[PDB]
Amino acid sequence: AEFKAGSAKKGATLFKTRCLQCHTVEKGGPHKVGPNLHGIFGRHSGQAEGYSYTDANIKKNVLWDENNMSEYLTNPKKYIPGTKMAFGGLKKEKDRNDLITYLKKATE
Ligand code: HEC
Repeated sequence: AEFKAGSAKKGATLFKTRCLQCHTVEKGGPHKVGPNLHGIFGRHSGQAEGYSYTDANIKKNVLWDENNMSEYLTNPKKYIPGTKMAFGGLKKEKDRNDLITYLKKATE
């Protein structure tokens, strides 16, 4: 809900242990069960090239920023009802700040 820059070093560890199973960050990177996240910030939802999203993620049409990403990551299924995933969220605010600090840089 209210992003504050944290530790990108801790964020990189959080990405490996909590996201990397389903996502990649690199430009041209592959889709896993979830879409490749290159260019995610400043783009509307459902637009990773070559990835087929649910109607819910497409219809949400959220312009990803650091704040709505933090709210989304707390509980994705609450933010986008209908989204399909075996992911429940990053409940700790410090974790979300660190993760997003790293992600903003890694997906640029
Ligand atoms: C697999 C069990 C997943 C984990 C762990 C995480 N995510 Fe995920 N994510 C997954 C799926 C299947 C999808 C698409 C869902 C759909 O409704 O089609 C997503 C989507 C995202 C998005 C939105 C992408 C977009 O709108 O273009 C983001 C921003 C995202 N996921 C980020 C993310 C992060 C940072 C994670 C670790 C905290 C993470 N997800 C976990 C599957 C899975």
